[PDB]
Amino acid sequence: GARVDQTPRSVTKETGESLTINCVLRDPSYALGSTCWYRKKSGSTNEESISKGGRYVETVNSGSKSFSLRINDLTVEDGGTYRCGATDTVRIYSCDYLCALNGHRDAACGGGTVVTVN
Amino acid sequence: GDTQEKEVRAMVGSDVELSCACPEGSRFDLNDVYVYWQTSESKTVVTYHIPQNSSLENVDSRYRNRALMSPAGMLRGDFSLRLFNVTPQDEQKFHCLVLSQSLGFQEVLSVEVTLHVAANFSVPVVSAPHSPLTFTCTSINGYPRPNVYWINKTDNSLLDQALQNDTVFLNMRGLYDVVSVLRIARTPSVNIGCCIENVLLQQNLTVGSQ
Amino acid sequence: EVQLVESGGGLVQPGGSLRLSCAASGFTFSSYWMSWVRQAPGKGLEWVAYIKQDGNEKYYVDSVKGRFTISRDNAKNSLYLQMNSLRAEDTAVYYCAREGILWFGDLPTFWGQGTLVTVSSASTKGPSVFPLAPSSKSTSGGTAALGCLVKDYFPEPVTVSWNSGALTSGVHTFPAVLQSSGLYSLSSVVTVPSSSLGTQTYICNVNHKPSNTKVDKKVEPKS
Amino acid sequence: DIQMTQSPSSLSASVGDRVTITCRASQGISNWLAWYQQKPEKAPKSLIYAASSLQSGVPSRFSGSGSGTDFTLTISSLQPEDFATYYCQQYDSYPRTFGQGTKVEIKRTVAAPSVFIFPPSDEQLKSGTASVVCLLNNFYPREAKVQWKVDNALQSGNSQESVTEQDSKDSTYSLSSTLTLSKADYEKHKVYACEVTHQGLSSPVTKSFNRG
Ligand SMILES: *[C@@H]1O[C@H](CO)[C@@H](O[C@@H]2O[C@H](CO)[C@@H](O)[C@H](O)[C@H]2NC(C)=O)[C@H](O)[C@H]1NC(C)=O
Ligand SMILES: *[C@@H]1O[C@H](CO)[C@@H](O)[C@H](O)[C@H]1NC(C)=O
Ligand SMILES: *[C@@H]1O[C@H](CO)[C@@H](O)[C@H](O)[C@H]1NC(C)=O
Ligand SMILES: *[C@@H]1O[C@H](CO)[C@@H](O)[C@H](O)[C@H]1NC(C)=O
Ligand SMILES: *[C@@H]1O[C@H](CO)[C@@H](O)[C@H](O)[C@H]1NC(C)=O
Ligand SMILES: *[C@@H]1O[C@H](CO)[C@@H](O)[C@H](O)[C@H]1NC(C)=O
Repeated sequence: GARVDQTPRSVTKETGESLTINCVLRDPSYALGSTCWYRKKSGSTNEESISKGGRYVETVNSGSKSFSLRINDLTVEDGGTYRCGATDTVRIYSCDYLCALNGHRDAACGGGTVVTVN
Repeated sequence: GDTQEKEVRAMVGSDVELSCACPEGSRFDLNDVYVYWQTSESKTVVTYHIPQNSSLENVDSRYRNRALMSPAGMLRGDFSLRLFNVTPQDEQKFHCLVLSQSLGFQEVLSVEVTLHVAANFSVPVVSAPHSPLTFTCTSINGYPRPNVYWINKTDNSLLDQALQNDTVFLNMRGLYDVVSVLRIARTPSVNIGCCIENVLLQQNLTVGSQ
Repeated sequence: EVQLVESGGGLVQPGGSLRLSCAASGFTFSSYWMSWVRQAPGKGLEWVAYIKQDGNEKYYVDSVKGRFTISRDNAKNSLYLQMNSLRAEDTAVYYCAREGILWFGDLPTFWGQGTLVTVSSASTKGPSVFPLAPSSKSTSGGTAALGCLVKDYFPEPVTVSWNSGALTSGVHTFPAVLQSSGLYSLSSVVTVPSSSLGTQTYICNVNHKPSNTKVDKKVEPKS
Repeated sequence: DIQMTQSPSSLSASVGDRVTITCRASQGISNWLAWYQQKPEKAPKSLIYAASSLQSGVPSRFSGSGSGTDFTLTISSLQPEDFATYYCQQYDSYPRTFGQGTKVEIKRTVAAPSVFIFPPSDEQLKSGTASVVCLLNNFYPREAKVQWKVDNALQSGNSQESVTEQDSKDSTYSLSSTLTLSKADYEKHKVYACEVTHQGLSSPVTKSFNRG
C-alpha cells in the first residue's frame, strides 16, 4: 500500500567511524508524519525501538520527504539488522505497532539494513 | 476496458464477497473451467481453481485460508470470492478471470473489483474547557481518514474550517482517531456541536455542547 | 478471439539493434505470462525469453543474456523484445506467445504468427525473374513443364503464384537456397498440357515485400 | 533449465501404419506436456495439451499418453497429410522447453522421376550470367543423384539443388538443380547435360541441349 525503501541494504564499517542509513517515503504519499527507528539483536529475532537523540542522531527533511539515522562511535555489537518506519501525514501513539501494519496505505517499514562492525 | 468493473464497500472484521458471476444456471464444468483470482496491482495470486490437482501454496500466506470460492457457485456460474477477516491493509483492486477448455481456453469472464474497506467512528466526545473559547472533540476507530466539522446548532450552519485544529492518528489495529480543538471568541449561549463524517460510509455522527 | 501480432522485424546489419512489438487482443493481457520463442530456418524451436505479469521475474537464454531485454506494457496491451549487438546466429523467425498464469504453467502456449529477423551484412535487393521456357526437352507424353527462376533477392521471403492464383494444379515452388554470396534464389515450375503451350499464355507473378517489388513475367515457349 | 529428449529424430511409415514418438523429461512433469505439429513455412500448430487431451480440430487418430517422465504421441492410421515435424513442449515450470523435434516422412511405392531441362534465358545472358535448370518431378524416395556434364566434363561446385516437401496426396518429391556459369563459360562450351540416377530408373537418364 504505502512503501519506504532503505539504503543501504548491507554495510560494514570500521570501528570508531559513523554510519548513515537513509529512508525515503515513496510517492504518491503526501508528507512524513512520524519516523520510528528499530533494531534487532542477532540472537532473539525480536526488534527493539531505537531511542532517538544522543549517540543515535536522526536528520529529517520534510521537503525531501526523507530521514536518516547516524550512528556514532561504533561498537562491534552495534551490529544486527536495522529497520525504519514512516507514516504519511498522520501520527501514531507508540512505535511498537508500526511495522505490525503491513500493506496499510499510510504506514510502512523499510527493507532493513544489515550491519557488521569489526 | 474490462468486461465488468465494480466497487465493493466492506466493513473491517467482516466477511465480504467480491462478485464474479454469470446469470446463474447449471452450465459450467469444474473439469473444464479455469478460474483465477489475483490482485490487480501486485499480480499475486489470491486463489484459483483448475481441473488438475493443484499443489496450492502458490497463494502467499496473506490470503491462504481467508479467501474462498464456492464449487456449487462455480457450477452455477458464480465465481465470487469470499474474504473472511477484512483489514485496512486489504484496500486494493482485485481481478477475476475465467477461461474455458471446451472453448479455445477463452475468457468467459474478466472483472475488476476495487475493494474499499471502511469502519465506523465512535460517537464524538466534546469537552468545554476555557481560556481568557476552547473546545476539544475526540473520536476513535474509524476508516478511512475522517473529516470533522463544528456545527452552529442555532442556525444549523457550519463554522469555518480555519477556526478548528485537526490532528489525525493511526492507532494499532490500523484504524484512525481524530482530535479537533476549536477556538472561537466568546458569545452568549454557545450552541454548537462536533460533526465527524466518514466519507466512504456517507455517515456523520454529532454531539452538541451543553 | 485471441490474436498476437508481431511487428518490427526485417533486416539489420551485424552489431545492429532491432525492437519487436507484439500487439495483443482477445484476452486480459495483464494477467498472463508472456514469451518470445524463435526458430532458425531449418532448425528447431528454441525459446528465447519469458516475462511474468508484473515484469519483475524474467528468463533469458544463455545465448541471449546481456544482449536482449523483454519489456511489457499492460496499459497498452503490448509486449516488446529489444535486441542489441545482433549476430548472424540470431537470424530466425520470432514468435510472440501467451503462456500460463500460475507459477507452475497450466495453460498451453498460444502462438503468434511470427515476424522473421535477418542479420546480414547484405542489403535489400529486389529479385530478378527469368523464364524457364517450355520446349521439346521439357515435354513428354502430353505433359509440358515451364517455369520461373527468381534469383538474387534479399532478404526473404518472396511469394510466387501463377496466372494471378488461378493455376494451382501441378505447381511446385522450390525452397529458397542461400547462395554463396548471401542472396536467395528459388524456382517455381508448372506442369501443363502440351496443347496449352501455343494457346494459353502463362504468367508467373513474384512479390518481394522487403524490396516492395511486384513482377509479372510472361513465360513464352521457344519454338 | 528442464531438458526434453525426443526420439526418434526422424522416421518413415506407410499410409495407414501406426506411428509412435517418445519424449522424456530431465525431471518429473505432471501431464504438463503439449505436442505441436509444424508444416514447412508455417507456424507450429497445437495438437495436444495436458498429456493426452486433443485440441479442438485435431483428428481422433492422434493420441497422447504418459505421466511423470515418459510421454508418447501416437498416430493411429497415418495419412498422406501427416508429413511434418512434431515437437513436445513442457510447461510444468518456466522456462518452458521443447524437444529436438521428430521429422515424419511417408513411405510409399518406388516412383521414378520425370526429368526435364531448361536452358538459360536471353535476358540472363544479356545480364552476363547463365543458369541451366534440371527438373525431377514426382519421384520417391527422396534419395537421388543429379550430375552435370558440360561437353561430357563433370561439373562440381558450380551447381546447387533444392527439394520440395512431400506432396500432400501422392507423397512424391520434386527437385530442381541449377548449374550456374558466367556468360563466358556458357559461350565457350557447346553441349550441356544433366544425368539423373534414381532407384526407380533401370538406367541413368540424360537430358541435354547444345547452344552457345
Ligand atoms: C450561531 O448562529 C447564530 C445565528 O443567529 C448566532 O447568533 C448571534 O446573534 C446575535 C443577536 O441575535 C448577533 O448579534 C450575533 O452577531 C450572532 N452571531 C454571529 C456570529 O453573527 C451565533 O452567534 C452563532 N454562534 C457562533 C458560535 O458563531
Ligand atoms: C498432485 O499434483 C502434483 C503437481 O502439483 C503432482 O506432482 C502429484 O502427483 C499430484 N498428486 C495426485 C494427483 O495425487
Ligand atoms: C482479524 O484480523 C486481525 C489481523 O491481525 C486479527 O488481529 C484479528 O484477531 C482477526 N479477527 C478475527 C479472526 O476474528
Ligand atoms: C456506524 O455505521 C454502521 C454502518 O454499517 C451503522 O449500522 C451504525 O449504526 C453506525 N454507528 C452507530 C453508533 O449507529
Ligand atoms: C494546533 O495545531 C498545531 C499543528 O502543529 C499543533 O501543534 C497544536 O498543538 C494545535 N493546538 C494549539 C492550541 O496550538
Ligand atoms: C453529512 O452526511 C450527509 C450524507 O447523509 C452529507 O450530505 C453531508 O454533506 C455531510 N456533512 C455535513 C452535514 O456537514
